[PDB]
Amino acid sequence: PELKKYMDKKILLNINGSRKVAGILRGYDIFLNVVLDDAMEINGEDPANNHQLGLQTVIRGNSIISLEALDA
Amino acid sequence: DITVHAPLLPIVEELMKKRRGSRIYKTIKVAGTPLLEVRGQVPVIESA
Amino acid sequence: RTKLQEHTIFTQLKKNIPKTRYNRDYMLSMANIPERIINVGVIGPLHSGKTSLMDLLVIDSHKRIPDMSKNVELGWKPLRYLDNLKQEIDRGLSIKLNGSTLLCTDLESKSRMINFLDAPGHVNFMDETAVALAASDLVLIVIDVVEGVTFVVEQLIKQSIKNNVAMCFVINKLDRLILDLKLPPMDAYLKLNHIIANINSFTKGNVFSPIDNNIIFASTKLGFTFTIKEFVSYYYAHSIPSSKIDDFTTRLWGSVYYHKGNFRTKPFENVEKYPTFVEFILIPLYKIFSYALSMEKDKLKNLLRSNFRVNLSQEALQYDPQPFLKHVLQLIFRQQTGLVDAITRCYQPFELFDNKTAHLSIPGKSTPEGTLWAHVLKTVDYGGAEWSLVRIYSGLLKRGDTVRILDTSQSESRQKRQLHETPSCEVEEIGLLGGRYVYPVHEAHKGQIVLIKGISSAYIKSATLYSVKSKEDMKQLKFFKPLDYITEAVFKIVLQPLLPRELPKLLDALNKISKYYPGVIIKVEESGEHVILGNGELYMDCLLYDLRASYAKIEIKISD
Amino acid sequence: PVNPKPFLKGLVNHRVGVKLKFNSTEYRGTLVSTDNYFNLQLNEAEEFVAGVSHGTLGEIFIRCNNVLYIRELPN
Amino acid sequence: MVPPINCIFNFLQQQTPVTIWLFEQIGIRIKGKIVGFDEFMNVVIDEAVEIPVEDVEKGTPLGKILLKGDNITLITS
Amino acid sequence: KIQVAHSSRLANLIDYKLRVLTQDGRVYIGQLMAFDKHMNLVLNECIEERVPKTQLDKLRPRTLNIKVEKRVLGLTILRGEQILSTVVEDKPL
Amino acid sequence: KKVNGTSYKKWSFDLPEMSNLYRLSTPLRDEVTDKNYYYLFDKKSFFN
Amino acid sequence: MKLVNFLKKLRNEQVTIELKNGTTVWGTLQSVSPQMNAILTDVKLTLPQPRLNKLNSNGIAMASLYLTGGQQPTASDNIASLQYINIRGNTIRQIILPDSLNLDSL
Amino acid sequence: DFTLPEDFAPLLAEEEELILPNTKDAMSLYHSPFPFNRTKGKMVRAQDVALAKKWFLQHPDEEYPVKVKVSYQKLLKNYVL
Amino acid sequence: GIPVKLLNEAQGHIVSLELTTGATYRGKLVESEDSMNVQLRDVIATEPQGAVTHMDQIFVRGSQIKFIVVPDLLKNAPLFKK
Amino acid sequence: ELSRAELEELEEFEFKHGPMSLINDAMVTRTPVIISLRNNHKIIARVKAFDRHCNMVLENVKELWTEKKGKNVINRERFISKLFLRGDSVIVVLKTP
RNA sequence: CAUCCGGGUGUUGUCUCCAUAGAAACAGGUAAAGCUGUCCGUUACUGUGGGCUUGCCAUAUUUUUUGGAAC
Ligand SMILES: Nc1nc2c(ncn2[C@@H]2O[C@H](COP(=O)(O)OP(=O)(O)OP(=O)(O)O)[C@@H](O)[C@H]2O)c(=O)[nH]1
Ligand SMILES: [Mg+2]
Repeated sequence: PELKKYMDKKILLNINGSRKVAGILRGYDIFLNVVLDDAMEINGEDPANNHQLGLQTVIRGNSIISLEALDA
Repeated sequence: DITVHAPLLPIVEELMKKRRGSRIYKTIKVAGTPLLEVRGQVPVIESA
Repeated sequence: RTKLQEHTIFTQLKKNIPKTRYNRDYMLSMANIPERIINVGVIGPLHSGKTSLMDLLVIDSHKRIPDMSKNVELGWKPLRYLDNLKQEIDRGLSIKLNGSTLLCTDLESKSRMINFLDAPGHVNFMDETAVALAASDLVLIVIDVVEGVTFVVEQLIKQSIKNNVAMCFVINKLDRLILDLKLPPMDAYLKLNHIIANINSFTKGNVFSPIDNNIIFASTKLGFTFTIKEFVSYYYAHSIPSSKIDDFTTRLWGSVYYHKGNFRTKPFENVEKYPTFVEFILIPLYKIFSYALSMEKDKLKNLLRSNFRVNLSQEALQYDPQPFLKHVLQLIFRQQTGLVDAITRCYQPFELFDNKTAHLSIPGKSTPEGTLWAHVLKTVDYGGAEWSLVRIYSGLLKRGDTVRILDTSQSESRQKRQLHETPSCEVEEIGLLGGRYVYPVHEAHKGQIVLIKGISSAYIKSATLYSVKSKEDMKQLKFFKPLDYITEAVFKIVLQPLLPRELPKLLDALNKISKYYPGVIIKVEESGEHVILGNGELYMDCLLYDLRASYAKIEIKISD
Repeated sequence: PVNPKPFLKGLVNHRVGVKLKFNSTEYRGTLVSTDNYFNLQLNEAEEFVAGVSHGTLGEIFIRCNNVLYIRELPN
Repeated sequence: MVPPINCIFNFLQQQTPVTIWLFEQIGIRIKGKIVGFDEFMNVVIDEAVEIPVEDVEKGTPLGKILLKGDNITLITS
Repeated sequence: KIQVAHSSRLANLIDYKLRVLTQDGRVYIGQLMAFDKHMNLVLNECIEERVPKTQLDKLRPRTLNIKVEKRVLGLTILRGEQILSTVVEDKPL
Repeated sequence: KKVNGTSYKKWSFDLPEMSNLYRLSTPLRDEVTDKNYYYLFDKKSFFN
Repeated sequence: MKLVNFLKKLRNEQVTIELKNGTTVWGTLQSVSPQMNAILTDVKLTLPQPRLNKLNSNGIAMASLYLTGGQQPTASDNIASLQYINIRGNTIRQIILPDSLNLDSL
Repeated sequence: DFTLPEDFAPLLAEEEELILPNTKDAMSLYHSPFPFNRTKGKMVRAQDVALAKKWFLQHPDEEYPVKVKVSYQKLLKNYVL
Repeated sequence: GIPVKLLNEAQGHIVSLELTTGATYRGKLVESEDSMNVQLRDVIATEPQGAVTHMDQIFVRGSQIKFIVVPDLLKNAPLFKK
Repeated sequence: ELSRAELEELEEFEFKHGPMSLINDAMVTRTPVIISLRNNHKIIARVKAFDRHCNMVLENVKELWTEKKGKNVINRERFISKLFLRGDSVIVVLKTP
């Protein structure tokens, strides 16, 4: 699970459904369960339609499709 | 750096006395072998 | 016909360049990818077996080598492939830097192009070792069990740490514990522990041990190398559940003891035990040696079939003791893939390439890939002509391209001018380093080491090779430093032609000596005599032989 | 701090409700047995679809992969 | 570095209220407190309420539930 | 048309031209180079063929021709999880 | 099995035989195994 | 434990299989693997026409059935016939067994 | 803690002994010069076995008198030529 | 086995992914795992709708990959030998 | 973890005490179960065996399922004699009175 | 620069000792011989039995084989 290169960057994250979320990655495991920070549901046009989710958020790994390091 | 069988160290130190300015500083007992590693110095003009 | 027997064994005919077992075009096809090239410097003390280690890697790469006699196939004599100068063949000694480019494969079946450079082991040829360190990403430090970590090994470790290269250690000549010193296996394990502990004493922070596969055990006379990971992969992984393999691997070193499926960190009470490495690794090796030398052949082949799944042919069973021992060990230890896996796992570019480049150049930001940028490490006499050994650090180089060459002795002032003019050359021919041949190519890419035939007149000892497309590229250009040859030349000879008529021939030859021998200093007195400085007496013997026999080919008087 | 398998072990002989992943279906019934894979056996069950009580049933076995959640009903 | 399961435990011990997202079933999220956690990320939720996808007004209470790990997309603060 | 022996296993079909179905109703056609525990497949000189929705309705029950689309792919690894069924099209030539 | 045939051209022994012949050969066999013994007392040094 | 080894007994029977996608597969059973991967010969594939006519669900199944390479022009109800097929074990829903089999022995 | 099957054992553990009775002789033969490091070969002519040659290729015993020493030296001369 | 080894022997080349969701990605394979997770760089991307974009670097979970396209050169790589 | 023989006896214990014992009672009693399948088909059959995965060899099968033609909705009623059934397709088993 | 005492390998012939199932029945042909053809023994689909070059033997609970399906 070679996520180390991303482990404190801002990551956008495709998830089951079609519902992008995004946040600063904070940790991962052998299943790709991910924990991430400043978490935002990226529903659409940002100034009203997205939603900030909370101080902590964690994903069950099977639900991730793919992820992108928008801040490299 | 000199590698020699241990019972022949007298010959090596005699040679280091015959050459001018040469000195031996340390002897390493090479573990598990009959060898010694003998560390020293000799001037380059004396090294021929 | 041009003939080269007077100077070197070398393949002049392309039809006789040996056939690789792998497809060679496939190796070129991955030269475009920097992540697939590793440059390996095989360094180590005198007579450590470095050329023999290379002989292993060469033989396993090729189908048939024309220079193989039956004495070498059967293992009576070493091949000594990279020691191909006549002078090296006669002295029994690596004198000059040689190498090969080989497609190599790890225990996971992934392939790399590996460039190996085989540094001379004799202490007075440390200039070549410095060139090897400059060129290499990783270094195999070969040491033999008997003398172990000597002061020469200490300085090689220190220079490797200075040069920002990944160290990996080959503990060679394990047969000399078994056959020469005749140690019982527990004492041999203690010997290996003393060696590995001494290695760790000088590698400042980094830890070396076999379970980390930074240690390789070898006997390049008897044709084998292995790592713990390699041995458990071949002969224990099939007999335990697959989830257990790495944890079983982790326990095959140190103060670990075993009994009937259970492990301890102390010996068992009711039966006296050796450690896990002795039980599972070293005693089987000792038993292979003993039984191959002294067991009845039919019982031996039954044992080998039951244990190692290796069949012995009828012709192999007729072999003499040392060829038979080599044959059995080579059947057991399988083509050096655990050495390639150690090389693969020990080097990470992310931590080292920036530091290496910042050591050999000034520190700064990365080179833009639109520019060609390369380090011309030395001039080499190779076959019927001289070449330049070059590492391409960025960009691409094409055959026939017009390229600019700056000698490293001008780098400091030019760089100061950057912060507040260069000759140019055509790259006539490009060829991969192949030991006893040069394999021509049309391209060379980032991370690759290759020979180049045109640029050799624009510098003496080393150079920066570059090509640019914008003046802003020139403003961002970095120049490689003059290279740190590890030993300073202090052994002096005064030199004069026998007949003064022949002075110009000597001038040409001395230019050639200064080019080919990196560490030699040549200067001319106001007396009209020539002064050569070298590392020591063998070094001077070698270069004076070159003067008399190949380059000046005149009679030369010399002082004491 | 009750863990999931101890919780279901505690719920035995209680009247639970189980909503499935499919067909908007919920079964309500007395929990009889449970295993390591969280398969369920229920007794005197009733089928609810979208909250409409279709009919009562005898013994029931619900396969583990079909359930969304399990809950204790008021008792 | 915080391991994900240790973050789930840091929801558990602090007894903090959280909202959970279902797997493929888009139209619901569930709010409550994490009472239990698991090796397979099954969770026991107390004072649980399912809420549509928008807010607490339209939700309906579930009581104490065990929510099987196969359906958890997110856990959120 | 091809016929293959009742000797059952996929291991005998190396270098045969398979046509391989997937859960999404395309078919991949290529020479089998290797196979795996999970039935991951490697197909050389591979072609994906696919029925667009424009003529998917011509398969409804009533001399017949379907203008299926075809796509070139290079040395595909197919994820076994997606593979629906496998049929043999040609022997090694 | 020890000799090719009565033309008496090739031979092949076992370890017990070669050990016995080596042991008998003690007067007339060479016993200088150390190759460094011949330093400056070998063919090519005599040539030089 | 036992029931994949039950299927392994059934070699050379003219078994009949319904895949999860709904297509029905008649054929001669050559092998069943321990992962339930089944090999058939002298095989006929079919989709039943009361199911088939709803395009929205059955488009995938129909497209797969045609692209086998064995669908002749529709004499009736989208039949295909091929000499050999390998079927992934996960894809099976039902296997209709031969009427003459003595299950009580197994 | 970690464990492995109870019948798991190292390679060549069925053969109890490391040193066979002939191993000492095999080790002695391995290091010997030619022909004793071999176990097969070609027949040579009897006149081609140079029995005395190995003596004068080596340094004589230092106590020997002058006639013996010059004999050694002259035989070396013949060999070199 | 060979297919995972081929995906490792593909690292450093340009590969094309297609996913279960119907997206397609084409780019240089930086790293791949035995689980078929992959990382791509300088990635051309395509939506299920057929809309096209570009992105710097991506990671993909193995389970969601439908197939991977590999450069034709690799048919003669040493992986396939007996 | 546990030894092979212990796992064998554990499987027997699970079949008798666990939730699967509803199917076991019907199998031993030779009385027909009702099984709602994943594709909304309902099998009615007599069980002859089952395993850990809830696969089950069935005999005496009847198989109800329903179809719709526009506004109309209709039932289909296939009969089968001997049938293997892959366990993943099972929603919920009943035991009839 | 030669001579002499010797040596390796390959092919063909010859000599010595020791052998036999068979369709060694018949035709074409080369620097040679199945070099080539008609032909003969049995085996390609199973029941008892040896070996391995494989799989179960090691997997229902997130990355493949025990269905987020069904509409
Ligand atoms: N006993 C034993 N001898 C070896 C082994 N490996 C090499 N040798 C011998 O060691 C001597 C040196 O061989 P090389 O291969 O040239 O060693 P090197 O490291 O290249 O030494 P340099 O020429 O100075 O570079 C030779 O006589 C070899 O036959 C070994 O594993 N065991
Ligand atoms: Mg050397």
